[PDB]
Amino acid sequence: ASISVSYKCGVKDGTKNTIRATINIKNTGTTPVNLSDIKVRYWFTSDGNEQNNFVCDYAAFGTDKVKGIVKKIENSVPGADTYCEISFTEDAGRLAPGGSTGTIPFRIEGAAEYDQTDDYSYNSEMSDDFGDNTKITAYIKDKLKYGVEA
Ligand SMILES: [Ca+2]
Repeated sequence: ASISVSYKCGVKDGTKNTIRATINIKNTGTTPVNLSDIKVRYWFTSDGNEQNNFVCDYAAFGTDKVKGIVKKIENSVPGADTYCEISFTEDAGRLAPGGSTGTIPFRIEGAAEYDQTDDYSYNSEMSDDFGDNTKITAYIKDKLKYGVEA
């Protein structure tokens, strides 16, 4: 069982209190994987924002099947004092070998203005197309399968 994630940095704007980005999850192995077994983590510094809410903009199987929770990290490291963990509900479906979700655009919103230039998972060089951003991590059943942590 293996997966990859590809990533495009959001438009930039506009609104300084919104992190926007789009990911695509691909099954690169030889067996089907249920979406409900997959987690994606986006690692960042919340910059004093105590509240950080996740919103899913669009997903092919429905935005009501994408869940996000944002958690503070106890032992913070450079580039991450907070991560957003994206997961799927049991009815999101499954990815056959070679299958991919296509674009899932999302946003993380705060009450104050983020500085995305000190966020580990941010890569401003991937604005114009999807790239392989290995500063975003992904898991199958809680085992790391893509990217490099923290
Ligand atoms: Ca930050």
